[PDB]
Amino acid sequence: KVYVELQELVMDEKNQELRWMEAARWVQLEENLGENGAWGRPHLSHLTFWSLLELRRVFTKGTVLLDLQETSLAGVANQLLDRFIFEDQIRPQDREELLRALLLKHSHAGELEALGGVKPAVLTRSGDPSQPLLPQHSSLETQLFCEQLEKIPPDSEATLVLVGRADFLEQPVLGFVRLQEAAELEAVELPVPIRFLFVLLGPEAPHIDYTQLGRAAATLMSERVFRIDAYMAQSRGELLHSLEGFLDCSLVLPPTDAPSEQALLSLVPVQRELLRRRYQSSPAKPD
Amino acid sequence: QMEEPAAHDTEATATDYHTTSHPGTHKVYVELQELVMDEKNQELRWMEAARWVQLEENLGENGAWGRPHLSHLTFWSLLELRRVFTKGTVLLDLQETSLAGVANQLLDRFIFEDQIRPQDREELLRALLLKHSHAGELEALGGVKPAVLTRSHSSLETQLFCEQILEKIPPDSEATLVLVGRADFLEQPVLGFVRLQEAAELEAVELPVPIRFLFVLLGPEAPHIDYTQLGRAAATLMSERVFRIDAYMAQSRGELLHSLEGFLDCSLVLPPTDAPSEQALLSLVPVQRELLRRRYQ
Repeated sequence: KVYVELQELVMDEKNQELRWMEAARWVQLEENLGENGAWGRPHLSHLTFWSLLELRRVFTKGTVLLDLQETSLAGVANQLLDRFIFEDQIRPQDREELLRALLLKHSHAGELEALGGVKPAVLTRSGDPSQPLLPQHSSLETQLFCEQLEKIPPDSEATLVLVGRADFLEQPVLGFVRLQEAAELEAVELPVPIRFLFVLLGPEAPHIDYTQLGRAAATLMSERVFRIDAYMAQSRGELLHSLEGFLDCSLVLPPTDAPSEQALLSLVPVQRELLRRRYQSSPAKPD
Repeated sequence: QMEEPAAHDTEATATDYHTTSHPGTHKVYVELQELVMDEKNQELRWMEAARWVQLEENLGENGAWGRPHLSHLTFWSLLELRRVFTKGTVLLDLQETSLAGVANQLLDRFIFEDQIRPQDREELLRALLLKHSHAGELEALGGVKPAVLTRSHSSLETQLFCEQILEKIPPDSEATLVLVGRADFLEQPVLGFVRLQEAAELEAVELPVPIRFLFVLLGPEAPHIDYTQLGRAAATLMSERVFRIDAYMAQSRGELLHSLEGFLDCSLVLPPTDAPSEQALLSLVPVQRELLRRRYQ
């Protein structure tokens, strides 16, 4: 089991300065950070349909930097932006703004009360942050679990997931990085080296909630089959195949007007069969 | 004649056909039928595969219905259902009383919308007007195997629920028929959605309740397209109250697409998790309750 941290590009209220603030963390269970400043109860990760659809869409044409010889957030950011421009994911005029955004201060829960709280933020063409234009949706996880680290193994490696909204982008863009040597970065406070980096940038678009996109990416990284495939991935095709299997073994629950546990517990064999299908291909065995 | 006009995408007089009758509230019975071949005669026929009353029952390969279960969907089923519904062909308030009339009007609209070629129409009409057999006749037919329509592994639900009606159906209930088949001569998958002007007892397809809606899902073998799962997704869509209300009140394809997108907004995905099954399922109860808090208000 590994540690996955999700940070969202947000702006504070006391200075109106945009920075990175952690929104959720995974050590095989998901925890979320509330507006009060404390972590909610741990819970199993549940994903929206649109988050997984968009994650697949941005992954299929995603920019992958496997076995990258970088040991700094600045170096990873520079290499990722160069490969973004190389693959026509972004434009060369966007590089300066995206580099300024990626290297911003990464804040954590211990300084949320030191600030005046954080607000959703969109990175604008200039050096100033704007406010989102689309209607806001308060996170389901924060409403359900928040309104109320010793399990990290000593020989584990971390994953950092960065989600940000920048209106000066034609399309959402996914950047996946696997470092050659797991290194500790200034972004992550916990003394665990980072092996993987997820970077999700894009403009405001319908059916795309970047917090849920980062939740889907972090849940994918927290899955053992995909993580083992990600360590062994030599190309974007293998990661895509692992994502396809992850979606193959997913279970979609439609809305209903009369939910009951007796009907829901009838899906126990389906969940068991999907888990068995997921683990039949991996070297690992279900825990 | 010499002229071969192209379809004109115009809805300038669409509101001239929007009825002023407020639709009534009906509970739904959904039946999924699949295009199959029987070993006794090698005859193509439509066979009942699953039905929806309150839960889902699937028909096993013994002619007996399986355990009732909650309707789970695959991710690919909903993705491809949205894809084919975006380009879907709709016939809303269709004044037909036979399956032949519905099929002919649907194929005419298919050709008008360039969904199928004019050389596909006769074979599709033959397929849609085949015999619709039901579970009682399965023993007399000596089994049934899936078939693919030509121009000339077992399913998860059966594996997990089938290996081992009129009392339940509410009185003022109308039927939804979902027809699913594979046609190797089609270029792309096509969706047909039909809401009849009034419910009808089609002599071609006898059902416990009159048919109001028809789902037609045909297409070739394409990746990530399981037509049985696509039919199950359409049936679960019709079984849900909000989409059913919108489908009764829909006047264009856009309203149906908006309802389907809201349905997907309120859909929750459980990833493959290593947790025990009962805890993994029961973790979905408060999340789904908070997600559906405003949908049914």
